[PDB]
Amino acid sequence: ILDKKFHGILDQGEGVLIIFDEPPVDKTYEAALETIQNMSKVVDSLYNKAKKLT
Amino acid sequence: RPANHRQLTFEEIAKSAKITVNEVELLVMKALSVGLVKGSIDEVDKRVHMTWVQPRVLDLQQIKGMKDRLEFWCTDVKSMEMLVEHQAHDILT
Amino acid sequence: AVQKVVVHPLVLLSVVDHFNRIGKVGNQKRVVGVLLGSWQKKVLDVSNSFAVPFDEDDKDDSVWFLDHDYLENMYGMFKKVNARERIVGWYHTGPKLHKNDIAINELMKRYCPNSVLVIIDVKPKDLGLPTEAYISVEEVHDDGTPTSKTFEHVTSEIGAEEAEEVGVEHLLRDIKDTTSQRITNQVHGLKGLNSKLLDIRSYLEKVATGKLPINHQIIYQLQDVFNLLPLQEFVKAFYLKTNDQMVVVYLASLIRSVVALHNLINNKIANRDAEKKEG
Amino acid sequence: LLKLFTTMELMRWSTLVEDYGMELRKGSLESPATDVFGSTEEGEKRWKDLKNRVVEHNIRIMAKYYTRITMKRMAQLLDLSVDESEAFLSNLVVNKTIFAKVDRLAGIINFQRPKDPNNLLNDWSQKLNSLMSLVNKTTHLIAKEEMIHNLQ
Repeated sequence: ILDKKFHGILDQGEGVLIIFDEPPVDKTYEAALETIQNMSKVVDSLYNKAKKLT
Repeated sequence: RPANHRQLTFEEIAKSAKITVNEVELLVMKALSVGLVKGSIDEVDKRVHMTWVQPRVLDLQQIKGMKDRLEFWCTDVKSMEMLVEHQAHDILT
Repeated sequence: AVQKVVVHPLVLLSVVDHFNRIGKVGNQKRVVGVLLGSWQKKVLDVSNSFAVPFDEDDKDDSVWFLDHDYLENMYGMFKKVNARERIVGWYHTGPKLHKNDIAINELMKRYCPNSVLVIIDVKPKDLGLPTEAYISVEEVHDDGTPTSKTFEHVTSEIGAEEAEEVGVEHLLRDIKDTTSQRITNQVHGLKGLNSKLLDIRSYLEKVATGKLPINHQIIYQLQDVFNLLPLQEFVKAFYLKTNDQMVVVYLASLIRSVVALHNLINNKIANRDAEKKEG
Repeated sequence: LLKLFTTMELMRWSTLVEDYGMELRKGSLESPATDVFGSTEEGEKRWKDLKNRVVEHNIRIMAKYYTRITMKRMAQLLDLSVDESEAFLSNLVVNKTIFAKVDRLAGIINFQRPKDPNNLLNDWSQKLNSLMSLVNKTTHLIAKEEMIHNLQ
């Protein structure tokens, strides 16, 4: 499981393992990371602003 | 019954349908072969679930008193159309 | 059997001008003429047709006048012009019907194996779509009497086979590419609602003075497709929609915050530029 | 057996054993029986693979009411025992030509379809196509109501 060879939950308190994995979310990953980059770009533009101001 | 609890228990079936618990499954798999009702019958609670059915032939008293669904639909989807449009009224624009 | 034909508004304008004709020549009321078409498939095209000089006596609607020199003869002159849009059917104005439509269409059935009559609209006031087509039908009854031929609603829609809006578009001078949703919403709502009002009044008539078609053949299965959701307890659909609106508000939030930042940055840039670098 | 080609005829296996053991009791054409159940190392093996037939084709046919079904009542509605059903689950599930999901955490699990892990797609299909059927309702409502109103 630690190396993605297996994806799910085992058990000893119940001795019953259960498998599960549904990672892919292009919405969240994609959009959120793009927004992170947008934040970096705005940080960049902040200095253009502070310059043209004074 | 128009109402919900469409995950009906087998109890009315086995009481009024003169059938047993071991034969409600055949009672609705033979109806799957018939093809007028195709329920997703529960079998952890043994509940005979109601899906879409072939309804009746005539209910002339309910052809008259379907107003509580038809005029219900008409004036209430009309009123809520007026309410959606009335909350988005002055973006008529 | 036809699901749609090309309802080309050129034949619409022909119909309209000949309705102006029947109105201005005198008092012949019901506009009736011959519909021409080319059967490509179940789908068809209606771009060319014509009105036939015909009269209907007040009583005995089975009164009609279809000159062979104004139809069969014209067909040959039109055959050298374009054989495609063959004799395909006819039409009548007047909202509901008269008694002759069936006999007329069956007389012309010899010309077109699937001949059509169309209740044509002379005054566009509808909620939706104008004139529709009705082909020969054999639909008698469970009784199955001698086959009635009251031509059923043979659905179709306004086919614009070609653009040709070089002038047509040049006529509108009113609209844009509506980037309108509210228009659609009010129309859809009020149309469903008035339709349902027609329904409830028709059924109150059925209970009161309606005929045996009170629940004729589908009105009960009409209520069954209503019985699609017969509060409907959409609780499964309730938490379904809960996750759906998780998605919806994720869209709204992320995208519109992007929009915020977007206008913010450069609009403020230009703002401050023209603001302080001007003085 | 030709009727068995629908609904699987989830029949008491001994009844079919009668229907196809009296073939050997034919005061008529019986060479069918000997070709089928006059054999031992394969004819009785034919009975065994017939058990295979009944169980696996019942798994096929009963795929509708699932997502709730118990290991015990499985056998109850299987015409075969529970640990018989255990071995049947085992073979059909390592064969896994279908994708079910099961666990003895409860034993109430089923020869399922993908168990509906899907997003709005379900809602999408439902809402869209249903609403479409409803516009179709309207568009023929006008028509057929007019038709029944023709005489009037």
